[PDB]
Amino acid sequence: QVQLQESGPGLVKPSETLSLTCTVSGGSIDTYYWSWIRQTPGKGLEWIGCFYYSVDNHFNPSLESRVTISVDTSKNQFSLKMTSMTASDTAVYYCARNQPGGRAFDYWGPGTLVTVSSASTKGPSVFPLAPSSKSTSGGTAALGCLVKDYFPEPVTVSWNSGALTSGVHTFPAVLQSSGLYSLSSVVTVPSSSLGTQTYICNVNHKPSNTKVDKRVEPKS
Amino acid sequence: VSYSLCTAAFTFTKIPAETLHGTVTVEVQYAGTDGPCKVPAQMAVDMQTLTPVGRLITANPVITESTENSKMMLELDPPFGDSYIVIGVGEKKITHHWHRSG
Amino acid sequence: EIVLTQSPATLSLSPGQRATLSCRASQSVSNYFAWYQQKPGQAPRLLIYDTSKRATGTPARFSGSGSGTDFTLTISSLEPEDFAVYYCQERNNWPLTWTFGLGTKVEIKRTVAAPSVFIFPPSDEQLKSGTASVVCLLNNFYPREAKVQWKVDNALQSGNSQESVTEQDSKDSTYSLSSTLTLSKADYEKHKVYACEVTHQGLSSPVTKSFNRGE
Repeated sequence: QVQLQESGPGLVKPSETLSLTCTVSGGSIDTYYWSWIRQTPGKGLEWIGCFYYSVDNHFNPSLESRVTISVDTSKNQFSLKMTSMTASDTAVYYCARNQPGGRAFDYWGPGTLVTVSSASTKGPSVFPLAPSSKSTSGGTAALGCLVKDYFPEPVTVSWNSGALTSGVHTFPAVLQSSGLYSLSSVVTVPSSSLGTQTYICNVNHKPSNTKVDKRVEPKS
Repeated sequence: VSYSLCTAAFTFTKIPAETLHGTVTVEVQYAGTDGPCKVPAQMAVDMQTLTPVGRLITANPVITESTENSKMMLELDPPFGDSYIVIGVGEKKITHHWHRSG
Repeated sequence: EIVLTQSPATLSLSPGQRATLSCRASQSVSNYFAWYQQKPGQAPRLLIYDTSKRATGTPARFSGSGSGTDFTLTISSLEPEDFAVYYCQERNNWPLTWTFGLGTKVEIKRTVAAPSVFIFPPSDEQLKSGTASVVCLLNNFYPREAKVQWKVDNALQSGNSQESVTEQDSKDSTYSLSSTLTLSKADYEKHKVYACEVTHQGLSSPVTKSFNRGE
């Protein structure tokens, strides 16, 4: 029914102010309670605050002095503002609807990741993991893309613009000694298709506006 | 103590009665479990604007319990002429046409 | 405010078994608790609300019960796609605040699956930048435990590789693992045999996949 979508900066400098926006479809935000919630891979799920339009706000007591809301009923958007960001505030941030007449949250946005760091944004390099015969196992050839040396998280990876879904494995990025992330995405495909089928990984790194493809071709 | 606004559907359990004072008493049933919460209740002549008219006689109506389908009574002071009792928010809010003169 | 304690932390069960997840609150508020299902990389999804009601789209094998200070989520007959973290949640009244437990992770037992193994040399593109990365891939294996070690000309490596594991597949409940060995172009060009060495319960001994610079 209701859908929500977060948008935010991806990266925030220490002690600067985070700003996030939620765009909602399927329901007018001038009715019912709407919330901001966050989740650190570290300390679980944490409710930040809510508003009922033209009635009141409520805020998590531990965060209240740092937090401000805004509502634009003409754009069906509302916003979060949180001052004095530190490394502790690195988290996935969600907008969500409070269940009308309930105690829960019934619809959630997909979540936007916020990294608090003074490191600069860097787009990835995209290298092919080529299929040969040293990648033929389980009746299958494997091929991939190496998405290397970017900051901050995240990157998204699809295959053949999303037409290729079966046998795809996109792995959790690792953080290297250099402080840049590195991630791999592989697909398992039939050997007999390597000369009769094109495989392109599509890579998006929003903080650097990176929209790149890499055709992945056989080895020799 | 800060209450949130009740956001579930209400229904009249009985047709609103007129008092000998010229006020109207209402009993509603509340479908929510977000109690404790504050009851949206007012009179209106314009349903586009929902500008409050008259007076609420009940000092701050609250549903005091999370218990689903709990019942509550409130009293309203309607203005002269035609108006609407209006309870709850959203597409499910309920109204009752009223007329008063004296 | 109120503290929600969930137990056990983790749960590993075979499909078809009955899963029972506990949520205990430090003090009682309302009898209407919610549960969320979170699958990897996705937002939490409302599963059960008001203790026993199913959200839209919640399969019937999910049910909820409890009252006062003790609430339970029951998966009557477990399915591979029920791999997830499950959170209980309640609303404090005074002060008004929404509180979650730290979650129960449900893992799905299955038979031992020995991995497919693939090795990828560095792209010529990467070599132009001055570094060289070698990727070892372990595909569709179970259980998660696995050791990938890198050997360059039969010399074990340390401090120049990193590993990553997918979450459990929601269909066949296996894992996959990616390991990257990164050297400078200069070191890489001074050696021949790049071996990836895999240890797993389904293998008789460590298994090697390798290539020679010059294929």
